[PDB]
Formats: sequence, structure tokens, C-alpha cells
Amino acid sequence: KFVRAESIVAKTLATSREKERIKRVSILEDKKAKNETQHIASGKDFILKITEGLIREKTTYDGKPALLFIVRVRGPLAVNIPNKAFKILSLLRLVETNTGVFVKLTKNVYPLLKVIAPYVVIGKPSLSSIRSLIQKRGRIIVLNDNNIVEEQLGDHGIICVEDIIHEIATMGESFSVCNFFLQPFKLNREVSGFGSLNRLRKIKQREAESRTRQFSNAATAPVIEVDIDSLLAKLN
Amino acid sequence: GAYKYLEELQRKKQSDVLRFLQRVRVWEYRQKNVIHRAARPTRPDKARRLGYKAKQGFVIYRVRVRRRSLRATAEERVGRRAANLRVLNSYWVNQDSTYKYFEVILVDPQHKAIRRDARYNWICDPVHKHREARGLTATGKKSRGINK
Amino acid sequence: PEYVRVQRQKKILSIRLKVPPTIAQFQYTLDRNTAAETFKLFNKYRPETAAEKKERLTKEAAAVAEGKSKQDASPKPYAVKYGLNHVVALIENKKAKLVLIANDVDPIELVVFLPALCKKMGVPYAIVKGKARLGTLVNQKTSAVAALTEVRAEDEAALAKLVSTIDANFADKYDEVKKHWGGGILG
Amino acid sequence: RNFITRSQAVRKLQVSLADFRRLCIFKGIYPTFYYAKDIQYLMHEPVLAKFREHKTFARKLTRALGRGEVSSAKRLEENRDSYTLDHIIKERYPSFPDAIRDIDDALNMLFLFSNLPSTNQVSSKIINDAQKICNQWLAYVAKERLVRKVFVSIKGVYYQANIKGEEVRWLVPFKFPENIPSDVDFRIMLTFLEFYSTLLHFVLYKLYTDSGLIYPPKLDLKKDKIISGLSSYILESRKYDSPVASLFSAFVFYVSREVPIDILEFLILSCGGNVISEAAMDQIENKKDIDMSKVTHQIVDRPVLKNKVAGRTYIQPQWIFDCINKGELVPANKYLPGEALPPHLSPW
Amino acid sequence: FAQFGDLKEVRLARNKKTGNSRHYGFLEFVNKEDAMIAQESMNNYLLMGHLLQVR
Amino acid sequence: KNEAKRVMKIVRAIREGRIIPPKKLKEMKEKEKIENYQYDLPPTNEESYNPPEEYLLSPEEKEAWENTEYSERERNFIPQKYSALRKVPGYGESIRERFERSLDLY
RNA sequence: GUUUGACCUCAAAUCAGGUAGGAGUACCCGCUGAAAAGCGGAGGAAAAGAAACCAACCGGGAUUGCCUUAGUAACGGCGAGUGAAGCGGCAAAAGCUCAAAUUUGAAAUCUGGUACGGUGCCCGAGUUGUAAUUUGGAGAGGG
Repeated sequence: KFVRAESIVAKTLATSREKERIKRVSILEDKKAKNETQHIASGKDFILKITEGLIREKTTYDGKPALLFIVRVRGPLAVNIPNKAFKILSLLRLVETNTGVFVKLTKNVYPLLKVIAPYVVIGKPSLSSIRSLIQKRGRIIVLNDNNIVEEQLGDHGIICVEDIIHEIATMGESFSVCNFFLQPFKLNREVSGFGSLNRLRKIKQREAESRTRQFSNAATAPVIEVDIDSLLAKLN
Repeated sequence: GAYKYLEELQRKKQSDVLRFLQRVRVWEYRQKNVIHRAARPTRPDKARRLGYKAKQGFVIYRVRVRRRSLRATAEERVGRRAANLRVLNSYWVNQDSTYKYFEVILVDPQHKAIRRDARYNWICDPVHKHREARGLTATGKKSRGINK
Repeated sequence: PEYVRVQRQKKILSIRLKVPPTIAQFQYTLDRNTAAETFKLFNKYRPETAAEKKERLTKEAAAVAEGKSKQDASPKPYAVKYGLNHVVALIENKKAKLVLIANDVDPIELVVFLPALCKKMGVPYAIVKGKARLGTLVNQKTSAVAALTEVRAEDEAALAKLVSTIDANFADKYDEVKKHWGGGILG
Repeated sequence: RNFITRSQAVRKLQVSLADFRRLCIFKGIYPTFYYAKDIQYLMHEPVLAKFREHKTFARKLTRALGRGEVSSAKRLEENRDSYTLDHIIKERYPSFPDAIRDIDDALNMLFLFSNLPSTNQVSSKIINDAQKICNQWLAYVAKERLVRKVFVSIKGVYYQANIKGEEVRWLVPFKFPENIPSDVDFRIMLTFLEFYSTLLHFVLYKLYTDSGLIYPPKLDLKKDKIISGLSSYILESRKYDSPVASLFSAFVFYVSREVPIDILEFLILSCGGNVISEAAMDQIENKKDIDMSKVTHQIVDRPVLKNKVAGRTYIQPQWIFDCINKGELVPANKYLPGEALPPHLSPW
Repeated sequence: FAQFGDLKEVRLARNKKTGNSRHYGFLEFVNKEDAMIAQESMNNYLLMGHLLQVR
Repeated sequence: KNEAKRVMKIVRAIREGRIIPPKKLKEMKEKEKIENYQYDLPPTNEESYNPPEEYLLSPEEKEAWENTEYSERERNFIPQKYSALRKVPGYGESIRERFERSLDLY
């Protein structure tokens, strides 16, 4: 097809944008990790929290291993993904949008959050949400795979999947075990999409999301966090 | 207002543009019946200066007549056809060697808009019923020859 | 049906016979992208609906309600303008920085003068194609004309550059073929 | 003439066939061969006119969206009347005991949907309502603590409870992620869902008011975060039939993280005992401790038990599933792990 | 300009100190007639909020 | 001036109380939604399901019940061996049975 | 994009609300018309009616009817005979409305439905122009 002369300009400028911001992030995180703070924006990082203009409260990051659940949100309007973010997402398996996963939050995991910030959303989940997620969603690799890992998992000592909830919430013994065991995850699209009544909801959540999600492009961007209890109440 | 431009463009009828419009519209009406409804006046300036208003209760009929007066007879045709409507006035729009084409303005005295808006409530009186029959229209008075 | 036959027979004889050059100025109209950006420009300058008008009216009336009311002065509104005699009125001032003229009007004589009028007056007129779409952008069924006079500073450069564009695409391209008899080929 | 073709009936009513199916389910009209007189009763119904004006509303919404004017469409959406089911609920089941008799089926569908995951067709709001109302009714059952018959199964958990003395059969399939079947069509179950939801909603209104407490049951948000169940709701104010009600009185349990929390905590609440799950302890603020000395019973299904407290009795959950079925205590020696169990055949 | 047809050559006029546009370039097509068509459909091409001129 | 006159017409109307403020109207709707929704006026033992014996007939003729028609199969594959409390296969059949029951009602 | 949607046009309604006929016809208004008849249309009256008028004055001042003008002017095998009008006295007296230039700092207009001639809300009609203002006696804009 004759594609157009216009969308190319949008995607090219949006790539220049994504490339400059991710480069700035790389500078800042490399200098911070190497502990060479001579001329930079800030020495420590921040976490933003939007709750119900709506109140937005910010905190300093704690070097504490914290449970999070990533939800991938549709990327910006006209962007093709840069390869760095592509590799991070492939490692986290966030391709095939409307895809989430549980993640440990430590200082080594932390810098990548700015890498993938304009493509995801963060927040603090509750056990009720996690329980609803797993007991209503979640599948495992096809055929004997699903069985054999359950044996290996039993060698680690887990049974009765509710205990997978208990360990994912506890993180006491082995999260990466359960994390790899829940390798695929999927969520419905909150709006059925095409249709007279539906298009109103598409537009309304477009406006609501534009109010919520914020694209700093600063490299000192506070980590945006949302109440996942509401996000999954919508999406599950 | 643009209606002036309509008036003086109508002034030059035998010009190329308006003769072309004459010659297309004569054919297009020829496919249609002897009598039928128009959605909108084809000469809105003429309709206004004859008293047209674009609202509910103003009906436009296009009438075809073979070559009394032809305009008066054309008015009488719609007079019989639309008894409920009251004939306000007519005017010339188009013609052919076989037929002449006229546009007539009729007003309904039943629609509350005409019954209200005291500018036009006067036509609701029973004495104005079938003006064309008694030659009380513009062509009726002209043929009767009533002036000073 | 009779009228399907008539409307399919219509537009055949018009091209069968020679249309006057004052016509066929129509349908030599704006190209795809340029109409598209013209409409994107206009969609920022939609007029207020009757519904929105009544919402703001009741809002401000309620604002007057309070004891302890609030009194303020507000700037001018900005919107396209669309009524035919009003459109010609903004011409002969002049005030129209742009005018769009729909091609399909059953009484075409309502509009035949507008291209020549704006040509001689120098208003940057354009022949848009379809009165219904003008109706869509103006809270009407149909408009047949769309004039704009006052534009915010945030679009003024866009307006001027679009004016130069339409001068490049319409006045230059089609003036010599505005200048010939169209049609006349049998169907 | 006693039989009218479905096309004939739907065209005479001037409706969409899917909405005709909705109405037929909605008023309990049964047969492409339908009674002429029932359809005559179906000529005049406010709900039918409301559906038709919803069709016109959708058309006007398409009109607005094609015109690009969003604020007007918002006005229409907000200024929209909603068809209610309430009238034919009352004129279909005037006698409340008949509604009690017919709630048997109504409970089942909504419980299934409370299990069901979110999908593109099934809105998450629908499931939220389903689980909310189901937990409300379960809390109601827990209030007076009057159930007598207990069952365990691959096909659900059939519990049968007396309400107003009328004995009612409901089930809850276990909270497991189900593979959604493509064979089914949700357009039927969604109508049944709405009808049953409104039915049982008003039934719960009358039951809660008859029991003399506030109908909308408040819940502590953090307690809900501990667990999404009947225990989340606190039931306000404004004897029990022996032996099953107040069975195991002054009795305190220690349900494990190994055990299925849902059905067991429901059963203990029906017994009136206390429920303590370490699955709740690891997130509930502070606590993380056995703060109650009274605890002397564990429900657990494991071969090896670590602390092996002699003072605490160790039981597999079938014990609770048995005593209530018998309404009487039984020895736990068979129920002590890892002892083999008797085949428990429930009394139906 | 490949979609109009295979082109022999393409270049854009370029600044030395810093990589920013001089906004004009040269093309070269295999066939002159194809070159005529591309010029004809592009001589006044409104694009990205301003018009393009090809000769 | 005419918009001002219309505004002052609305003002006198609200001053008399003929028109309710939109904020108060939304308050009334919010209360009235709640108020309106407020006021109103045996084969299981033939089936085994807990380490019982009868379903030891289930694997014996499993091929046989498989060979029947579907409308026989669902009822014929209700019965399956219950191992212990730990595992529940996960209700592949129940949703289909409820859908069929809904159609039977319809 | 083979989709979907804007219009325009047209149909169909056992959809809602209204409206025409027919009798009579003394008077009135149009069409036709011989040696009047007929047709069409009302009303309590109708028609006409506020100058593209009459006049030549020292000018008058919508229309209508009566007296006079007058059996005069004019017409007519200038034969049969046909046959006015200005003005004046009197009766009664009435003047108004559009269409032509923008409200564009907000179609401000109105039918219909519905809940209580009016008010609210909603469909619509309408910019291919409904409202306000202006009909030459001026009128408009402002200070």
C-alpha cells in the first residue's frame, strides 16, 4: 500500500524523542551506579503515587525488595520500540499487549523502570488482587511441561497453588521459581472496542489515562504508581 | 445579503448559465409528474419577495401546464389538489415549447406556527379559502385589472 | 423506482451537454490531504452547540444565583461562520480570512457568484466538495458555505500557511481550466 | 393459531430477534411455536418501549459520533433512562415464599459468575456485582447460622439451607481458573444473570429487613484486603435452632494455608467458630503470632506436620464436612492425618 | 519515490558542523516518464503543515 | 446583551425556584439512585465425589461411554474418580451444563 | 476501507394529530356563455382598499355607497340610440406588514412529544434563514 508521507514524520520524531530520553536515562543511571555524581540532576530517586485534579504524592525510594505487578499499557501514539526497551520487555515477556507479570523490586531491577516507564504502569498490589488474578487467570506451558515443573516445584516444596499466592506475597523462599512458573499472563481489553456505545468508553478512558500517565522524559522521572486494586477491578 | 445576487443573476435569464439551468431543469421536471412537491424553492429570492418563509407550514409545489391565464390555471390546479392548503401566490420558473412550469407557494392554516405568529394568522380566516378560485391572487387581480 | 431512475439519469445529461465554464469550476476541487488539514483546522473551531450553549448558560445563571454571586468579564468566542447571507456579509468588508464553498447545491445559482466574488475581492476561497460535511463541522445537516474571520494566535501561522497552500493548489492549478467549457462528452 | 412463528411474533412486535429472546426469557414466555394470547400480553410492556428507544438512542449516538461532537454524546449517555426489571419481578412472584422456592436456580448462576473470570464479553462490573451479592448472601447465611446439609464434589459444593423454613439448594464451584468454552453464547446467561440478580437482590432486601438489620452491608476495606469473602462485610443490628446452628459453640479453629480457605471458613462461620488462616496472617498488619491461647484444633491436609503440638488437635477437613452432615460430633481418629478416610456419602 | 518506481539515485543537501537539515534534496529515477509523474503529483504537496515543491 | 437577558431570565426563575441548580440536581440524582434501589417489598449420592467405591465402574467402561453420543457423554462423564482433597480437575463441564440448562428453560 | 458513516432523495405505515368534499346559495366574487342557462368559491356581508392616483388649480389626497356632475363628454350604416369620468355636498372613516445591506459578542426562532393556556426536559424544523429592528412619511449606527 501507499502508506503515507505523514506518519513517517511522527514516528521519526517520536524515535528521536525516545532515543534522547533513554540516552539521558543511560547517562544518569551509569553515573549513579558508578558513584560519579559531579554534575547531575539528583543523587537519589523518587516514586510517584496518584490517588483520589487528583492527589499525587511522592516518596523517596527504599532499597527494599518489594513485590510489584507490572501492567503493560499501549505505547505512545506513533512510536516504534527502540531495541533497548524491546530487549527489556522480551526479558519480562511484556510483548502481546494487555500482559502483566509479578516482579521483585530491588536496586538492580530499579533503573530499568525508567527504561520501560512510557510503556507500562507500576503499583502496590494486595493479596485479594493477586488471589483473584491467579485463581481467575494464569496458564502454564503446554502439555508435559506444565506437569514436570510441578514436580521440580515440589522439590522446592510448593503444593496447592494457594501456597504460590502465599510465597509470591511472602517472597521468603523462592520468587524466581514461581515467577518462571507463571511465565505467560493475559488480561482482557477493558473495552470491547468497536461499536456505538463502546467508542464513548474508548474516548473516556483515553482522556482518563492521559490524565493519569505522565511522560517525564527527564531521566529523574519519579516512578509513577497506581492503585492496582482499581486497575484490576477494571481489568479483572 | 446574497439574495440580491440571486435577483440580478435571474435578471439575465437568456444568458448561457441560466439558459443551461433552464434546459436541464425543464428535462428533469419533464421526467416528473404534472404536479409534485419541491423540497426548497428554486428561486428563493422570488419566493421571499412574494412572501415565502422557510418554516413548517409553507409548502412548495411545482406545477406543469400546457401552453383564463396559464398562471391562474396552474394556481387553480393546486387549489383543487391541496384543498387543505391555501394558495398564497405563484411565480414563473421554467418553460418549454410544450409546457410552462410554475412554482406555487401554499400555506397550511392548521399548523400552529401559521396559526400563531400573527404576521400570517390572517390567512387562517375562512374568507381567504381558495383565493385562486375567485381571482384574488396576484394574477387574478392582474387579469381582472384592478388598480388605480 | 421513478426517482432512482431520475437521479441515475441526472449527472448523465449534464456531462452529455456542455456545462458553462461558470460551472465545472465546481468539481475541480481541493485535493485529499489539503481538505483533510482544512477540516482538522476547523474542528478546533467548531461552533458551540445549542446543548453546550445551554449548559454554559445554566452554569453562569447558577453562578449569578449565589448571594455571594460572582461577576466576571470573559473574552470573545472563536468559531467558523456558516450562514449564506452572513457569509456574503463577512465578504464585502472584508473579514473572511477563509471561505469554503460546497459543490453540490441543488439551487447552484445560490453559489455561482461566490468564486468570482472572492476572486475579485481577493478572499482566499476554496471549493470544498460535499455540503453535508460542512454541516457536520457546524452542528447542521448542511451548510453549503463555511467562512472564518477571527483566529487565535495559536493557529494564525497555520491559517496563513494554509492560505498560501490553497493559493498554490487551487488558484494556480485550475485557473486555466476554470477558463474553459466543461462537459459536452456523451454518456 | 395456537402456534405463531417466531418471525411472525417478532415482526408483529417490531423488535430484534435477540431482544425477542431476551423478552421471552425475561417474562418466562415459553413455546418457533408460541401462544397467541401470551404474545398479546406481550404487546404492551414499558420495557419493550424502553428497548426500542434504546435502539433509537444507539442510532442517535452513531449520529453524534459520526458528527464528531463528543459533549452531546456524553449528555445523552448521562441523561439516559435505564430499563428496570422490578415490576415483572413483583407480578411474576407476588408471593414471597414462591420467590424463596424459585431462588434455588437464581443463586446458582450468580455463584458461577462470581467464579467466572473477566472476559471481553462479560464486563468486570458484572462479575463485581455477582461476587459482591454472593458474598452478601453468604454473610446472611452466616448470620443466623442455619444450614444442615454439606457436600464435597468435583462438581461443586452442594449446600442446602433452610430460609423461612424452606430448604434451598445452592453450590459454589471451586475458585480455579476455568478454560472459557467457545461453544457457549453469553447472550443467554447474561439475561439470566440480570433477571436473577434483580430477583435475588430484592429477596435479600426482604430477608435482611425481616432479620431486622441494615440491608446494604458495610465492609472494612482493609478487612476486604485480608480476604474477599463473606467475612469482609460487617453486619449491623438495626435462639438458634439446635444442634447444627451453634454447633461447635465456643469452638476455635486453626485453618491452615494448605487447606481451601473459602468453603471451610464458610462452614466454620455456619458453625459460629473462629477462623484463623496463616495465609491471612502474613499480610494482616502486625499480628503474625498465635495471639489466642484458646486455639486447640488445626484443619490441615499434609503427611508431615512440623511443630506437632500435642495440645492442638489435628484433623483433615472431611471431619467438618461430616459432623454438620450428621449434626453431631464424631471421633477424629480417622480424621487425624495421614489416616485413610471413610467414604462419606452425604444424606440425599 | 521507489513506490512510484525504482530510482537510480537519491541525495539530500547537507550541513557540515551539525546534523540538521537544509530541507532540500535531489532525486534521480530510472525512467524520465516516471519522473514526470512523480513531479506532477508532488509539485504542491501539502505535508506536515507546509507545502513541498518538486521540479 | 441578549445572552445577558436570557441569563437574568434564568436567574429570576431559579430565585423563584422554578429551576434547580445543576449541582443540586446532581446531588438529588446521587441520593435518589441509592434510595430507589433501596426500597422494595438428588443424584449426588449416586455420584461418588469423596474416595468412594462406585466410580470404580467409571474406568472400566470408559471407552464405552466415550463411544456414545455427546448428549449421552456429558451425563456419562459426570462420574470420574475422586483421588483426594488436594486435586479438583477444574470444572470443564459445568459451564456447558449450565448453558444447556438455560437453553432447556428457553 | 470489499467496511463503516455523513447527507440528499424516495417509499412504506391499521404510527400521532389535523384538514378537503356534500346541502343551500336572496346578496357577493371569478370562468364560460347563447337565443339567461351552466361551472367554480366563500362570507355575514363579499369585493375593493391605502396611488407607478386625480388634476393644472390659490391644487386634492385609501377604498366603499348616495345626490349632483348628466342624459353632458365621448361613441354610434354619428342611424336605432349607447353612454362615462374629475371636482363638489353627504354617510362612514384606519391605517398598516414584507421582500433590500450581519446578531455574529453566541437561532436569540418555532411545531411536536412528555411531567406538572404556561413552565421544565427531549425530539426535531431551521443558516438553501426562524427571531428582534427598518417599509421612504424614511430608516440605521453611534456620541
